[PDB]
Amino acid sequence: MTELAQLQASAEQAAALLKAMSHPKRLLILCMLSGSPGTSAGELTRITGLSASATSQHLARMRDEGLIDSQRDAQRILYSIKNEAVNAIIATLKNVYC
Amino acid sequence: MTELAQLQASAEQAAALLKAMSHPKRLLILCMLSGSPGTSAGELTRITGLSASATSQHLARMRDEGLIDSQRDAQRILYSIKNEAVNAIIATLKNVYC
Repeated sequence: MTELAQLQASAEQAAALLKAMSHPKRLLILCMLSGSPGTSAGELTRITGLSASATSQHLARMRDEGLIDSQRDAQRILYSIKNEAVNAIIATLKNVYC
Repeated sequence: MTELAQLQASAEQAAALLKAMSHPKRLLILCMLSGSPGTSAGELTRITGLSASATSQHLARMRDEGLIDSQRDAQRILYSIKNEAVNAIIATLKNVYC
């Protein structure tokens, strides 16, 4: 009950975060962005081994869900982690799987 | 890149774990179960606000996904957290949202 009392008001938000992270290729992308100032789509396509279009869909959806944001200039678009909760969950997963 | 290198071989299992936890009522269940092994379906039903049947389906699925285990006798089935990664994620969600 203490634990439940702690977290229940935030349960739909937490579950939503976990759901948006619950795809292995989104984890790879979130891992590469974590701690990075701005990574391009082309770089993320290489690390995930997805098509460019799949990479771009993952990115467009992740931004709309509030996980990541993007910085644009005349030449390109770069992505970064927006939601610090993502970085917290990535560090835990590290501590679990290593 | 380091995060990517540590976790990438685990990303499919990591995603699966997050996906199994990515329901608000499943989070309340896992919170209630923290520290409190051997909890019955009827108590969990009462705290999720779900039907008895819906609770038991969530429980069966989380057991199948390795998150919880169960103990059964002639009278009742009781549930407890099995995967300590659950406790890790719960504790991070607490730090993030509380």
